[PDB]
Amino acid sequence: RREAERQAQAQLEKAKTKPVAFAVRTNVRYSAAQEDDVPVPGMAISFEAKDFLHVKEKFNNDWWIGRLVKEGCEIGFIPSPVKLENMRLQHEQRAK
Amino acid sequence: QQLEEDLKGYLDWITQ
Amino acid sequence: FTPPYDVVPSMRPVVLVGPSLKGYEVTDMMQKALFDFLKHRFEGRISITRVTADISLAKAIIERSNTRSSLAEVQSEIERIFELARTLQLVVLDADTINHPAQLSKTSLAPIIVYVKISSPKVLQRLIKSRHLNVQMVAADKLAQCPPQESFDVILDENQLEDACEHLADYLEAYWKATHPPSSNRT
Ligand SMILES: [Cl-]
Repeated sequence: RREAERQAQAQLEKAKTKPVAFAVRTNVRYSAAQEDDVPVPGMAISFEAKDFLHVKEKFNNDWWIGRLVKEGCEIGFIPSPVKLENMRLQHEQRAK
Repeated sequence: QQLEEDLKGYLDWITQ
Repeated sequence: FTPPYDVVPSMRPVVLVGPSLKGYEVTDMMQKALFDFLKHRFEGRISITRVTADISLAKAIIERSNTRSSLAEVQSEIERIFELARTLQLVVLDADTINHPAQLSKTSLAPIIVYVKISSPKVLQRLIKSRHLNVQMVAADKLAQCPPQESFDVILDENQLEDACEHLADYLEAYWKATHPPSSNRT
């Protein structure tokens, strides 16, 4: 169904109060698009290279939960390393 | 004169 | 729980560089006044720690160091820094061997670099004489050549200690807010 979206939004809310597991500095940019199939629409975290993210936990193989270290930015879904790689591969194929 | 106010500032900083 | 993400401390450690070289009185006393101020302005929210090990060395023959600071000791100190930041207290390093931001550029520390800048080399010279001159002038000059936007997170070019302190505090209060949203709940 689309109570998958419900459970994903509920996992997001539960994460808000959890500790920061680790922080990362990004080496690539991610500009979210609807076709990236985010667990909750509109809740992907985009970033530029050299931004900082606070990470709370792993949702699934394609998505982590965390936030940009920036005032007013809130918790959302961050692409996993595997998800970043699969987007880059799908783009390279489509471009050939 | 700007350099002289600079020096007094930094002398006071070091003293603190 | 090619890599797109590097793991860095949860609070970027603050490192002071300038006006000149550490270990000499002008730089040591100017930075000390700043550490003294942070200690009291951020009381209960800050950890200020001495780092004597040469964290500039942080990143089939075994890699070793040619100075007294070993790669194992450096690694131990990197892990101590990550752990000090884990609960999101502000972290400030009094790091003895870091006089230039390029020395931490290749580590995983991702520091906030605070550049304590004396704008005029003539003012720096007179300061030092008011108390090894040439190594001090070259170090200050090297700092002045860095591209400021990419190399430094904060530049304190104010000639009054009070004004340099409030500028640094304003920066660190904003970083605090960025790292602690309400929805989450020399020395
Ligand atoms: Cl070996």
